[PDB]
Amino acid sequence: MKVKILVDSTADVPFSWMEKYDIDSIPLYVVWEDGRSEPDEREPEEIMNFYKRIREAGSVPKTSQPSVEDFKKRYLKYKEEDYDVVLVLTLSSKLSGTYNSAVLASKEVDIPVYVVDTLLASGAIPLPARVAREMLENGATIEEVLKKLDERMKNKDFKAIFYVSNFDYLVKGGRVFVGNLLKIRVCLHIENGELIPYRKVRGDKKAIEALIEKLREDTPEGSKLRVIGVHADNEAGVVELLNTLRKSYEVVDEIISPMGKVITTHVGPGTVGFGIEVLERK
Ligand SMILES: CCCCCCCCCCCCCCCC(=O)O
Repeated sequence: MKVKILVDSTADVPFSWMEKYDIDSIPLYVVWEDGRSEPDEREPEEIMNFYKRIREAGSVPKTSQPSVEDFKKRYLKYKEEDYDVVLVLTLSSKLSGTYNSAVLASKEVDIPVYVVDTLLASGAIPLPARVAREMLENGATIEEVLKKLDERMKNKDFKAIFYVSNFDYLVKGGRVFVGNLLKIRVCLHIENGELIPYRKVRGDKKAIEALIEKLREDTPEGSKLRVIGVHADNEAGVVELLNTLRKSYEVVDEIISPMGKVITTHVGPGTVGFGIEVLERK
């Protein structure tokens, strides 16, 4: 039994994991005020170009999910490449119709497609994808994978925690009060598939502390973690966050992933966060 794993571009999947865990990325779309559209392709150069253009732009674009057809075409491509099963992990059904499209597309094809509503977004989504791969590489059934993801998600073993410096992007995006102050950072997490601002602080150092204190609300210091650090063109930022994370957690694996066009569009450049997988709570 051979299984393809598909995430959407809002998963901000690390480049190397695509080949390494056989995970593909399906683009969502970015639509600028003038009617120009671009896809969110997981390619380092394209993501970099976009960073340059959005820092510069006169406007902030909007985003749309992939169509049912975009999903159908991928599913069928996997079929003709002799996969037996497609496993799809999408961002929260509460943030996007991506899950809806993916599910509708599954009804128009022969090949069994299992669609999982992760109730997450960005660097948290690949964490359950990796785990699905590892347990398929150890002989598990699809049924066994889906049951385990559900248990772990319901234990809140996958978390998404981040800060932005300019809240207006999220507000324009529609998925989330906070006003304006010099050096403000707004801290958010995802809880039950929704975006929740939980703290306003000033400057990176306090913001970093706030993210880690939120994690600490249900995961004691010294727990075993795996982590994807995410950033919208702010490498130094995510690097400090990860360093600070190590002072109080056993990080058994980490990698950095730049946030794609869609996530960036909503969070704004400068953003820093992490997707966290708890392996073992102390
Ligand atoms: C892992 C930590 C970082 C988490 C960042 C999550 C930011 C989510 C922002 C909302 C994204 C909305 C995407 C909508 C896509 C669509 O148009 O259907």
